[PDB]
Amino acid sequence: KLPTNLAYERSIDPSDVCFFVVWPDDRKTPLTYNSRTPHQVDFCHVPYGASHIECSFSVSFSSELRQPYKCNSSKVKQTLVQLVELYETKIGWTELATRYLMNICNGKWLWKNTRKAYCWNIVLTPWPWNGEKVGFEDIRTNYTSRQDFKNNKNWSAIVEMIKTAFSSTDGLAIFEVRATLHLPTNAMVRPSQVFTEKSRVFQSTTIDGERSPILGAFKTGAAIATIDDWYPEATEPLRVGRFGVHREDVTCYRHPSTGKDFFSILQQAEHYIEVLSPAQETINDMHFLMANLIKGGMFQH
Amino acid sequence: KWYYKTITFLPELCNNESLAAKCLRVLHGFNYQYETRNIGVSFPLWCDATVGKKISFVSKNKIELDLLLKQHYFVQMEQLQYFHISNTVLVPEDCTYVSFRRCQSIDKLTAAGLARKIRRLEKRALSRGEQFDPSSFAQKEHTAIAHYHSLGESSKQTNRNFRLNIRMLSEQPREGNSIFSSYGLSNSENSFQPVPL
Amino acid sequence: MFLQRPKPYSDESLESFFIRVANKNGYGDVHRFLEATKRFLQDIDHNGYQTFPTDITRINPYSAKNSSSARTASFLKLAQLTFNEPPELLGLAINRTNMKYSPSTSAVVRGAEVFPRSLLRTHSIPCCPLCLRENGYASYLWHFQGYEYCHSHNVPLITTCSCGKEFDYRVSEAACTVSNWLAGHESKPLPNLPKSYRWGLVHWWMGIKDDHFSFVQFFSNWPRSFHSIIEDEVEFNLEHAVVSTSELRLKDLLGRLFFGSIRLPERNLQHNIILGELLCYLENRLWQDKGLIANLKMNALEATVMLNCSLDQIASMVEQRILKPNDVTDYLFHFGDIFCLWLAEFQSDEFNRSFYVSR
Amino acid sequence: CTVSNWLAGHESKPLPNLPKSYRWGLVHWWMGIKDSEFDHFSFVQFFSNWPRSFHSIIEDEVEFNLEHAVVSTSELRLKDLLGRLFFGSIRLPERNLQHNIILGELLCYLENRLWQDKGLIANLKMNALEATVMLNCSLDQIASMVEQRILKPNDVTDYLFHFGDIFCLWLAEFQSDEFNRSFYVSRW
Repeated sequence: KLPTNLAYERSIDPSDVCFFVVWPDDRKTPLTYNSRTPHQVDFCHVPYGASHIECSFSVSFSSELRQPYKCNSSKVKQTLVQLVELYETKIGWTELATRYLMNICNGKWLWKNTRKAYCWNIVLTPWPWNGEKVGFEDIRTNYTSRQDFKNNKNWSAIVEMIKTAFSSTDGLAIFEVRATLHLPTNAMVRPSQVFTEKSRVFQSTTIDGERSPILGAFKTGAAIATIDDWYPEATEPLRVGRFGVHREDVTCYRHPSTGKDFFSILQQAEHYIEVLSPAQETINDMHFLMANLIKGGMFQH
Repeated sequence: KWYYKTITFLPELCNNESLAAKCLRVLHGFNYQYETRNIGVSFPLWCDATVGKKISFVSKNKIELDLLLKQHYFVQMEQLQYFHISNTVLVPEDCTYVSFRRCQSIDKLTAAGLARKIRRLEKRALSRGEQFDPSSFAQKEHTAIAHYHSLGESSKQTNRNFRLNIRMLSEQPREGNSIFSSYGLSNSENSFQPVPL
Repeated sequence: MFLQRPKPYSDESLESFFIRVANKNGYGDVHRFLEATKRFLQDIDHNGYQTFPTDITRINPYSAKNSSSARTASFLKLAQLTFNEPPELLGLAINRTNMKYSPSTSAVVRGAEVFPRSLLRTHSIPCCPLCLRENGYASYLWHFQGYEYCHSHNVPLITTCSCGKEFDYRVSEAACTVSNWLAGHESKPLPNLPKSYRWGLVHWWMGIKDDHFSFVQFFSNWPRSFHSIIEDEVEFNLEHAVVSTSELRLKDLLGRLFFGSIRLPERNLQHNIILGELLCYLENRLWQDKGLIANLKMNALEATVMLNCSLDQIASMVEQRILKPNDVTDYLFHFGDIFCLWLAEFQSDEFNRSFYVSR
Repeated sequence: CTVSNWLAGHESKPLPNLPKSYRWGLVHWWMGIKDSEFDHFSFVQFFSNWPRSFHSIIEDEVEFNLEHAVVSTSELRLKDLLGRLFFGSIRLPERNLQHNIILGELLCYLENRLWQDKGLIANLKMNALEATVMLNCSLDQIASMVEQRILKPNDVTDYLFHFGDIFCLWLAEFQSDEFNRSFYVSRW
């Protein structure tokens, strides 16, 4: 098992985020910050007189989880091809597609910029699509649980077209996303920060000539992937990794002494063909196994 | 013929801002009961990073400096020996020579302070004509601020955590025959009065 | 803000407290207010909102490995600035503790009272209507409390009880004395010991037996039962000595009775009279023969359960020549000398000698 | 004559009545604070204005070492905010605070005064061995709290923990049937 060369490619493709300042006269400018001074400290705020703040990125749902990228062995080839093909039938792509979509819908990718906000609205723009712009208005007081989304006019088609994008070979689904944040006057905005191996240096880009912060493309890929609450006695959803690492406290769950990490389940691949040919925990760890093949990564020793 | 009251700031675990303010807040209660204008700033061990221990008190009428010194703070901090009284000595007339002045420019640089500013410029242009926008008001990218050793202070009347900003200027051998104010100054309405340290 | 009129009374397991504030003002289940609480925890001046739960269960503050210290801090401001007249909220929380028993069962504190083990049912429990609601269910033995013949498993149609499916766990004579004993009454045949010792000794009868009619036969002759069970088990395991014929070591002479009744859970001699009466029959007969009770082999590891040490005072006692050497893991010392220095230098006010016979 | 006739167990005067094993701890608490012999005249006077003049001396002493604090308003140990009030009323002889209500009202002040003045009480810095003194544990049990993450930090002697963190810790992990906090819910 694990024959020294195995790797997958990712299946979710988020981009950078861009901050624009809309004026009352329907004019949009890029949100620019200030620097203060080696030792350098940055400061960003909403300019006075502005209505609200806009954000736009894009994400794609492709099908690179059906076969690996390099495989080195035709016994780990047809085994992992059969697992993703049997999970499509007995379980279905419903429980994963709903969890990834809600973190796009409820503004989870706005990390700490929603605290002290009056109202924010999020508009999707799917493709391929015959119909209308999809809306999610006043999300704090209208959309809070899995059921408020299921009452929507356009939830049956956007849980769909991701389910086909994982099931059909050479599939594709692309979402444009836009959000408007009604923040109070002179409110602070929190973008991503440059690493600077040992403060608060912003990750910037050039939009229309002047510099503007981004809040990252690996930063917004972490927010969508927080769907993991199958580690034992789970209280909070974590980001999908091989050893269940939590960031705020520097512990990690999912440790190999427990027997619940990825490399002690991936070795057990032949065991799970038998049951799927059971709804207690043999399901609740394939949701962790499928969310690792959608993640990517080199799997080799 | 000035005096000086050298203090000693000993106990090795102590803040340099909260104790230089509270020894000045007990000076701030003064000049609201005995309204004088004569007591200065005079840090002997000012340095660049992490200002040191000693502060002093300088005046020419030079008997209120002991009247200020017994005002329910050294009579309240006496036994657990944080500080001690100096020897009340005439200042020798050849020494180093600095000046302490409130800058107050730094306070109107922070992003809340510039929104505090362009709010005021909105209303005082009530003589009409143009219809201006707040779009053409910005701080650009670059303000290089080295060091100013801020001193935080709570307001007397209300609950505001305001702050002071005073730096070093050492020249000009003749201004200010003891024309200080409530906090001790070299900027406002009188002179740029230097200090003999 | 301003949850109108917190009403309630005592004797509740905290789960209907959120249900009683759910049935007011018109609200579905508890997912809304339960999100609006954790939204208010996500609101101003708070740091631990991420682990406050989501479902019908798990409001319990021992259900997480490490959000126990976060759940009580969550429950701190969940009573003060959200209620007019902040009620008795804190103390209702069924927490966990550091205590154990002698058969190595996890102790669990409600407000002052200890259940035998944190295992009991946790699911598929009976329930009776026309209260709001109970404290004592989801446990082993708490059935009726005065009104009987109420099991109420819902094989017939939906919505028999009129609450609205919030708590409502239902899917599609010697028992009355012990039920009044565990709920709290006078109970004249029973010696009126508190509920930490009530549930503390139900498992002590469950541990030695491995049964309500078999329960009360040990309590109908309570000044005779413990004295009779100690005299017929002491004649057992006497011909099976290990050294030659006598001077029997540890674990073979009363290794089950003495290691099963100590600190269950609190070391009080006023109420837990088991500890005083086992000390009576073992030490009303101090020197019977040469090597019968006192002259035996004992270890210092099983001596700190009475001496209240943490293997740090032994390095200052045996070198000061109180306990004479006749070493951590050997059966070295004797029971008569260790117990007497306990009585001479390790007493207390409630864990002491002046509570058992003579009364 | 007053402090004589409620020592042998006589339950008749409005001086407070304890199981009189605990009463000698109340006698020993009076000598530790005053740093003198066991006074009798002010001992009657202090319990005649009970519990009204108790919380005033608590308030006047936490005002004392905070007005005359040496370091700052933050980054402080619990010394010089509770210096002699906390370390001098722990074990007399046991923390069963229904009996010794000098800890039942001290830990009442520690409950109702946590999160005011921007967390002025919740940023008192503690070391590891104060949990062994207060919460009745050992140094090896603190290391079990760190490895399984129940206590969250931010060596024995170094000052690393926090006050609102540790007050809600012992209501969840370190609460025994004798050492409860519910014993004074009808006193405040």
